[PDB]
Amino acid sequence: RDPASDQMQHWKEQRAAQKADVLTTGAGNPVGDKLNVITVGPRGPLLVQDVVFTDEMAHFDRERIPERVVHAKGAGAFGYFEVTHDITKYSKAKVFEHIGKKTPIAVRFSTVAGESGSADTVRDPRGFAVKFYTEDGNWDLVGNNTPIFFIRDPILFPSFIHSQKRNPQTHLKDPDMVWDFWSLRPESLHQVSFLFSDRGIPDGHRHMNGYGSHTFKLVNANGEAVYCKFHYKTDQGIKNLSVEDAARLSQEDPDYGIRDLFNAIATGKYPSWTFYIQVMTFNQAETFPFNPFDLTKVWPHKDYPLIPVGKLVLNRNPVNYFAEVEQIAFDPSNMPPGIEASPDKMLQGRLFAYPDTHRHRLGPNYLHIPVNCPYRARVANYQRDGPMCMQDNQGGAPNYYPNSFGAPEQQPSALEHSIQYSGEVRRFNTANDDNVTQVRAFYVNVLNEEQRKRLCENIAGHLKDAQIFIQKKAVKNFTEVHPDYGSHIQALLDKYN
Amino acid sequence: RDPASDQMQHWKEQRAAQKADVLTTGAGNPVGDKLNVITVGPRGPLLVQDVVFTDEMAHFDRERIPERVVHAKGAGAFGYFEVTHDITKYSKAKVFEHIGKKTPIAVRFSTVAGESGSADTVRDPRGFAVKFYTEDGNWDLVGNNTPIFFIRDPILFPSFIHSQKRNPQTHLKDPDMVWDFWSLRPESLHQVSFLFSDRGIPDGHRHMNGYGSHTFKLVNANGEAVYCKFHYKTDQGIKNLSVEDAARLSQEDPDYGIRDLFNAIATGKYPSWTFYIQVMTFNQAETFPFNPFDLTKVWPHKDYPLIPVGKLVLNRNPVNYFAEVEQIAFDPSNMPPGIEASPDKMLQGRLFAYPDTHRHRLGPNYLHIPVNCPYRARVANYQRDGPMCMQDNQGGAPNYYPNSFGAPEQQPSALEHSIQYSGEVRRFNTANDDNVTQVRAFYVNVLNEEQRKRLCENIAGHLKDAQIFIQKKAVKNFTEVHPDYGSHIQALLDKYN
Amino acid sequence: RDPASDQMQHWKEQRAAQKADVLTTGAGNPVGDKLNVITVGPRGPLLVQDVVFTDEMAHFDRERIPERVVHAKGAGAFGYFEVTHDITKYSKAKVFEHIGKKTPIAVRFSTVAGESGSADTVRDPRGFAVKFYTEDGNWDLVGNNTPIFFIRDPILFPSFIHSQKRNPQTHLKDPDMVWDFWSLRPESLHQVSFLFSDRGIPDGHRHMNGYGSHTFKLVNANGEAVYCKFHYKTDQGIKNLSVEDAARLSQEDPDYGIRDLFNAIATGKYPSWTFYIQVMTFNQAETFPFNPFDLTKVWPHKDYPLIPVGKLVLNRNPVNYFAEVEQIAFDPSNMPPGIEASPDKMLQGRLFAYPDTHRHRLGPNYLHIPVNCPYRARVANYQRDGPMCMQDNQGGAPNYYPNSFGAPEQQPSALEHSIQYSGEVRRFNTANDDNVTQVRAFYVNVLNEEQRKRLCENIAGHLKDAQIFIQKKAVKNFTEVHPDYGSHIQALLDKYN
Amino acid sequence: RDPASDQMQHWKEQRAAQKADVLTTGAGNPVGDKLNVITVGPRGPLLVQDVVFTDEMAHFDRERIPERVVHAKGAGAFGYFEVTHDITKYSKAKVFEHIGKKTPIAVRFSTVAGESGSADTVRDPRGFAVKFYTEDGNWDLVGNNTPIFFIRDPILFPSFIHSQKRNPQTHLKDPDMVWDFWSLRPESLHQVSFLFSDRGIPDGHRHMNGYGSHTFKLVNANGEAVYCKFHYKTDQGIKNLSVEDAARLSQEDPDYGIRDLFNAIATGKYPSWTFYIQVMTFNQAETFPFNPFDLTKVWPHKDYPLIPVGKLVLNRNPVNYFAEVEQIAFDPSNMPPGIEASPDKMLQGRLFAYPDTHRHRLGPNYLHIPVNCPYRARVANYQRDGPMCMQDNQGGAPNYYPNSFGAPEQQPSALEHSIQYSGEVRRFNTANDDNVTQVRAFYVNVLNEEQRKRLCENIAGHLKDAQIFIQKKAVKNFTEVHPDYGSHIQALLDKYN
Ligand SMILES: NC(=O)C1=CN([C@@H]2O[C@H](COP(=O)(O)OP(=O)(O)OC[C@H]3O[C@@H](n4cnc5c(N)ncnc54)[C@H](OP(=O)(O)O)[C@@H]3O)[C@@H](O)[C@H]2O)C=CC1
Repeated sequence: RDPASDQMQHWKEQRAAQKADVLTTGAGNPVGDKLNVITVGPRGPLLVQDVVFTDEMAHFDRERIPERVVHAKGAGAFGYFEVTHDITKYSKAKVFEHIGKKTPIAVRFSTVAGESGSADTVRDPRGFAVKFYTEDGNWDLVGNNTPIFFIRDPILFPSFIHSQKRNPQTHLKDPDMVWDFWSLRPESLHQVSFLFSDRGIPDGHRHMNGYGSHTFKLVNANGEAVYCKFHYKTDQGIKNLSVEDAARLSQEDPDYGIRDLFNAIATGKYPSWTFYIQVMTFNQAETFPFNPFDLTKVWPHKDYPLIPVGKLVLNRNPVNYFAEVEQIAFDPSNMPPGIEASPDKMLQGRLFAYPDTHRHRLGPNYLHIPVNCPYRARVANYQRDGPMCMQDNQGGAPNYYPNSFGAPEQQPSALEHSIQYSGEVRRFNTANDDNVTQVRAFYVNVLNEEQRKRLCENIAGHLKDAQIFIQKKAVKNFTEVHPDYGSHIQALLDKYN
Repeated sequence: RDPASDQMQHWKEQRAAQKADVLTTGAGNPVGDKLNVITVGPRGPLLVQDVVFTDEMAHFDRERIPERVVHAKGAGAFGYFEVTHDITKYSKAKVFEHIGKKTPIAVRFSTVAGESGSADTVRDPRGFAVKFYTEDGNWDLVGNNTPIFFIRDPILFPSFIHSQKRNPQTHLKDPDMVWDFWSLRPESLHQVSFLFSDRGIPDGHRHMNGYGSHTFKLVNANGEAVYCKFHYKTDQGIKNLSVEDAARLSQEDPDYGIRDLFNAIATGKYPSWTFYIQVMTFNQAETFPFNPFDLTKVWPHKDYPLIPVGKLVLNRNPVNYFAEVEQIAFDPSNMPPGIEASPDKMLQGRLFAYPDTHRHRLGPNYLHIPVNCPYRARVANYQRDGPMCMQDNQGGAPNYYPNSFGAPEQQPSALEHSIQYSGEVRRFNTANDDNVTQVRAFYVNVLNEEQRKRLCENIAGHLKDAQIFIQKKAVKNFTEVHPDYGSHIQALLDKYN
Repeated sequence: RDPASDQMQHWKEQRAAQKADVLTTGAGNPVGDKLNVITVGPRGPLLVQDVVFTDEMAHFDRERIPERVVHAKGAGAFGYFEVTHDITKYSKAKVFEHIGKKTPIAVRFSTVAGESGSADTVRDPRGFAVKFYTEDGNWDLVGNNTPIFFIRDPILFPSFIHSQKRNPQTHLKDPDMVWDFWSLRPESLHQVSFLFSDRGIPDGHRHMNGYGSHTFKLVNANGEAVYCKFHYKTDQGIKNLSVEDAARLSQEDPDYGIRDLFNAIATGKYPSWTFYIQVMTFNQAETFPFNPFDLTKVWPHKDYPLIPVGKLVLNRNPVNYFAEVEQIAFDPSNMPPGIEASPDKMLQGRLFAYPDTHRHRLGPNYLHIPVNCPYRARVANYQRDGPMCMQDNQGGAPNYYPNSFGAPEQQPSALEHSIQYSGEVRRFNTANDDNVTQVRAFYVNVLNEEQRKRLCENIAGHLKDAQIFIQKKAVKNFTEVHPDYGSHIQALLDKYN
Repeated sequence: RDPASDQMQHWKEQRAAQKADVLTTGAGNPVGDKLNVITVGPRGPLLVQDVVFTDEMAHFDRERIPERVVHAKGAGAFGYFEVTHDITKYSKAKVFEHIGKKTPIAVRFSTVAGESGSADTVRDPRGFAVKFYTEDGNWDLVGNNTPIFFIRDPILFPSFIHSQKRNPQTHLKDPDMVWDFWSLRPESLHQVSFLFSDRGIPDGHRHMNGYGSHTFKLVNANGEAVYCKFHYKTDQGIKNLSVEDAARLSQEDPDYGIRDLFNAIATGKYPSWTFYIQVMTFNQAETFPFNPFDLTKVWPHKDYPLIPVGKLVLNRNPVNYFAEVEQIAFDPSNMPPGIEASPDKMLQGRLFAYPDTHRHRLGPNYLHIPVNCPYRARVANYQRDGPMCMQDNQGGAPNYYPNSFGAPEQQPSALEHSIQYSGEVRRFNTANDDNVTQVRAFYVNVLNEEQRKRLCENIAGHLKDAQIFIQKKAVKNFTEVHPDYGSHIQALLDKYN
């Protein structure tokens, strides 16, 4: 049988020739029995003085923690990232120090929509989270499997998710809400084209690219800075499932992703991604036609060639799923000195948003869990006593700054980068930004005829459930994209209507 | 379209001719805009003084609460229970006071295994929770769709669930663990026969019976007591899905149950259950062949006729799903004066187990949520300040008992019932109890030939994934049940092997 | 006896001629007894089936919620705020709409240092929190009893509190940490003069002024804006305790504040504060000598006359202490359209800081507690399901924005005010700002000789416990203030040394 | 200066000749500065992209955990317990295995009434918690400084505490509630005599005895059992403060206990307690005049001589207060094989009560904190994933019992002890038990005349604040004790009245 099917047997194979341990309570008390409760005779009530039953049950009651607000489903792995090119001219970060550096990494694949226990094979953006344990602490690159996103305003992310998830009264999936929100916000027409294309349903998790999709800013040792995007493309080649094959797999194995990834890791065919960077200088950022920090826009390849940096390989399965996938925390705020944030609105939103949900779900001291703890660095600061602190709490060191008792002092070299902006502070409306150029280029340059047919078929198949006027608004936006696009969509609609 | 598909439209239909309200923050502050964040110019970073974005995001982060440890999936409804017979000779409870009493009820259907978001149509015991708002507070009847259960010892319930759920390392469903636990505990051979029979997959939720399955004890006004079981059978007739139809529906609509129940409630075809009681006197309990409080045994119909009491009808959908299904709490401990607990070990376990998980998941003051609050009675006790108390905290009344300031005093009439037991207090082993008689009667009396064929087919189809020696132990237990049973199972096994 | 001593008797006096209620469980089940547990005979163990004991104990275990990080001790009251002057030329807020408006208010007095249960009469800044239930939601004015504060940088507030509180290893109060932090940050020399003056220990809570101390910004109906400060001064006259009287009261009645305030409210002598505003125009803000938004600076009275607005009166005691003082939440972010935040760094910090601790301590839905709920307005937004939501969750309304189902839409009139700033975005150092002018004016103009003697005595009495070199640095800062000041401090020091 | 005054200096003395560390964020990111926030120019608002401020503030907000429901104030120490006599004839426990065994121990002193931050020197029972890290897991002996307690029924403990704590409406201490509850429950007259005697206020914490006060049961290797009580008496001699000295110290140093204990531990005068056992055989338990398991009764010394076992010495201060005193959990349920619970009602209540509050306050996985973790044993069981699990979660081992993959199996030798009880299961009333004999013996045998005078003075001084009829009921109970007692109390009363 497959490794995922012969897991516990392998455990018995590894733990041969050693005697089985003694079943004890949480507090090391060895127990008499765990196959019967204390009673008053054979047909009598229970006694409170049966402590083992009470302890076991009271710990069993609290086995669940709040699922993530988004990307609930998940499959994780561990590996090491390796450098192959010099980019020290761009960054000071110890992750790009020299050639031949092994940095431990954790990775997690997720589905933005599906809750804990849904069928994985569904038309939804896949999430690709990477965490590097750099010598200067952690770095979290939280990417999507698409180079863009539905919206460009952070204040709309809650509503968006509310539309993508179940109904408030019926508690069902409703295409009505999804298509209403999509038609009202035209800035999404691009991402929709990506979502309903052939690359919408990837082959498990080893056959899909991953994109940073955020305009980061690198600073060199000299203090100069350039804007950049991170990419990483698969070495196993892009592979995607037909709608019928995904439909069959959603019934056969609802968790095909986790099974495939685990079988591949236990088999020895180590999956690998190649790491690329797009670089842009400040003058180019000033002379770019669109807004160079808009999340819905991409950078054309011709004007911005890719630059190889390194590769990712995953060579370890999680010893336990819960402690290494359910309890892992990715903060886009964890950026080492050498990688800064930009004026990109969505990145600014995420910097504040992520740690709050991490404190709610895991616990106020989530940074002390061994999967999150930065063991390749040293933690020393003026954070103190919180709920469930598993460390020594840094002993009796002074806990106020500044002081005069030789306490930890700031590093003057890790200062941030400064750049001047001009204009009033107010609310700017961005609903008037371009939405039709890049999607048109994607339509008439990237796709062939058969893939256009499949795309229109998928969109019509998912859109046939909406109301009449939402359908009219959607097809109006699509004919705004291109006449052929809208005409095909509308034709298949009246075929379904 | 169907009501579940035309929900929000109906809302717009109900709220016609009234102007749309003003979008405000949590604290009633009317907002300027919710379509853009404060920036420093058009391409500048965000400001902290954008309070609305911070508030919205920080509330969006905490939208998830820990899912139930079991029975995560759910569909709820509201109705009223109505009496049609006099059982005042048996109970003092105000729910059975007289003929013509309308008691408000909440009901919830669930699946013991499937987490939040799985396909509903699966071979697993369905849970049937009812809550009566009796004039003397709440009463929670937490039943199964089968008259029995897998085990008879409460200390084994955690392990059982751990076997029924995902693997700890691979995080997949493993038939290995399930069948190992089932073969090691022969007391389950009965329930398995129920689970893998034709009634294992019911038709939505309106086509399945519900059973209390616990030996309760009723006490009259005179103080005399009799043991009893509660039943309630559907008026729409038993209906079940073929394995192929359930397989297709698990892909088409993963939430067929909620959809069907909601469409039926909104259509007007009010589903109804008939309420029956089995009664037994103390002498009968002393002269019963098996243990009359064993959870794996049933009471033969001939010796114990059914007694009609009333009917349940569901005539209201939840106004909001989360506040009326996600936040409802059923405690088998909430039993009004007139319905007592018995020496049944599993009922004793549940009495302590349920409130603990309810305090963990919802909150220490979960009894103040309008869906749980006993509005048909008066709450007055010496419970005080806790986290998030939404009530007046009963004002400045004395908070200690006893006192001399005319505070709430105990009701001397609601005393419990007392009965003497003989024998030492110790651990009794119950693994030597009968496991083969009732299952044999179920096999050779209840079933026809075709249903036997289907049962053996289903068991073999689910068991073909286990190891060799677990298969040998399972077929050994089955041949212990009956030779034909085991022979058919083994034949289909070597066909699959 | 005094009302605070004859509280519960009065309850018995109010509830005369009505029969005592029935003691019930949380779920309305009337109980048999609450003076003995179920046992197996007279000298036997307990039974689990004693549900009432389990429920009572399990609710008693969770009676504590995390105390506030600061201002733990507290005494609260309720009243109404009344207007007496027209300031509509300055603000649009419905709280200053016209003359003769009654706005319900809640107020709370606290001590920044002392934990829950310490002696109130101590040398520490007193906190004065007011909450108006304006027709456009809540407004929280969270003031101090001094017009200034120790620091001017928000990032230093944690360290500051850590110094003011107990030692990490010994868990005692240490003057060493306090005086080290004070000497290292000279910007505090002003507030210290206020803290160790005669007005440091007020007479209970009805004999102290209260100051907004934050530079707010008002906007009129025309859209023009002016900077302002809020003041409110007592009508009972400033009264302060001698160090010996406060020392005696700290032993006699550790809670003198709560007792005095409650006795005064129950006696009928309704305490009252007069509400004043300081106003400044943008040109004045540009031509001000110091930084007009510095928290350590005041505005000289001569150049900025006070403007009366209204008065506060407290005419109601809390019906229950816990539900009306322990569970009240003041957010400086709750500012109605008409009162904006300024570039004041500390106000910006507080806007983000307060709601986070409020979500941690109370609960994610703390805005649903009747003491915090804005009942004088209407809540309608796209916030949804959270832990322990006591409301109807706004029923089955659409939960995404924008939509096309006549949902709540933004109010275009409540837009914020915009003003341009020039200069790079970076870290500015403020440790070089003036610290000696206003403190010198306070010393040689405000105080007489005897009060100077008392101030120097108090500072020396509290400073005699520090190390030698911390003493040298403190007296160096004081001689930087003025030679006589430092010389007196040093003289009394060598007297104590 | 004293060690408690020269703590942090000593740290600087220990960390001489090493360079100060680098101040980093929780996630190892070294920081630029912590003395100023990011602004838009010198007088501009803050930016969200200042991550360090957000992280620091959000962690500072959650620095508080719910204080214990009782015994909030505390002072802790660490040491080792050493055996000096053979009691293997009585117990099998590895703590009493042989002579010369060093078992690590943690100890904590507390005050049952005073909240976190009150003056320690007050008339209230002191709590003495000891935790042994035995080779077979932890053992928690949670004793009082008196051999008795106020009540004998667990269901009354909440009400009792509610009376001892602050008023619900006024939030003050009220002698009315305390004396009403004491007069209504005469079973307390004994403990009151102990509480208001000279030994009510001990000299710090090194000058008071400690008593198990619970009737435990020991079982030998042979399986025979005997009832027992644990005692431990100080080697520094009983020392107590006069009411005037305690009054002065409550103003001078509110935390005299922690200061004294820490100074003594850092000075080298290692405090020591001598460990004694009272033993009783089953026949003696059957022929005892009173109820031998009543919490309000003691065992006369003459009939039951003390048996020395070992001594406790404290030779280590807590490295950090919070992680070693605020986060320590004592469960009277943690009893190694060899020390059992008895039919004592209060011990049965505590066995269930303690772990629930421990799960609420600390966290569902509180047994993983290094101060609570049983490092002298091995934990291996079927408890799994919970909130904030800091361990490896025992890797991919099977998580269900029983199984067939060589998993941890129960220890058949650690079985519990069984004994038969006779009589019905019901509610027995114990308010008719003797309350006057032992208190009379304590009065006329243990005390001299001067101590009687002091006792009556203290009781009158605390009782002068109650109502008239509560005073009459109290003096009636006291004259029930003895005529002279009541007459003295009443005389001093009319002197105060
Ligand atoms: N309360 C009880 O005692 C129950 C007993 N049984 C079975 O009846 C056996 C003999 O007791 P007896 O008094 O003769 O019961 P009866 O034969 O008198 O009554 C038959 C019962 O079996 C139910 N039943 C029939 N087919 C199925 C099925 N495929 N899945 C689930 N339930 C089914 C019937 O439901 P329906 O009412 O729709 O006919 C009915 O309740 C027992 O061994 C037990 O297995 C089953 C359920 C309840």
